[PDB]
Amino acid sequence: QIESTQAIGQRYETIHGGLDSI
Amino acid sequence: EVQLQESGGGLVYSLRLSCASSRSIDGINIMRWYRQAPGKQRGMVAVVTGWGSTNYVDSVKGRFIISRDSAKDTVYLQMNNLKPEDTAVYSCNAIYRGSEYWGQGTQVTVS
Repeated sequence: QIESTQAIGQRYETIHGGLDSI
Repeated sequence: EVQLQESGGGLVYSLRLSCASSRSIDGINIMRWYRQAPGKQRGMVAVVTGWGSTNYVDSVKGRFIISRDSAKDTVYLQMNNLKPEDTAVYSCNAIYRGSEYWGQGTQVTVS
């Protein structure tokens, strides 16, 4: 639940960094 | 859900470093430091938990120390043995229900 969605939060900051570069 | 704060910039010929913590102290299971030399991958340096554990990265024995002040919701790591390469961007996180926790970091110096 909440732990998964927090992992998700940080992991879309990773996603946004990658998408920016691409 | 935790937050993370740090300290420890500049150069001395003494030597200084630390971090801090925010929320629900003494849930201090794996509460670990990280370090990133710029343009490199991540990296974990020192690990300390609630049970007085003490273990480090293969490079900071002698170079470093972990401390744990349960009072003001903080964990300490104090640099020793000046050598510039330790210059990097840092972090100082913990684990709680196994949730990825992360902060911002600080830098280190030369001379």
